[PDB]
Amino acid sequence: IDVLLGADDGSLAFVPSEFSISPGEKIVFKNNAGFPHNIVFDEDSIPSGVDASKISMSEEDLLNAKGETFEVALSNKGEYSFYCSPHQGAGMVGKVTVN
Ligand SMILES: [Cu+2]
Repeated sequence: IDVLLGADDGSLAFVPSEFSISPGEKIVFKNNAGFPHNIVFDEDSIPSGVDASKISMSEEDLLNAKGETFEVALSNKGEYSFYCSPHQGAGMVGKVTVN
């Protein structure tokens, strides 16, 4: 599934921000608008036993040009909360469910 970082009107959101996937399906996050942007998974808000480090950017790593992507695949089922560290306060957050 593709997820935009930044809406086409420059809003600071994931598009889509809530979605479901199958195990091992890829998520491609692509730098769209209002960068820099990143994707960090919340260690306290993903399935038990998952290593967030494995599926996130570092807090300090950024995508700062149009069309940069980060790709990840999830396999454990459950809900995964994620956010953009620099724009978390702006409401740039999301949640994916692996079902
Ligand atoms: Cu962002």
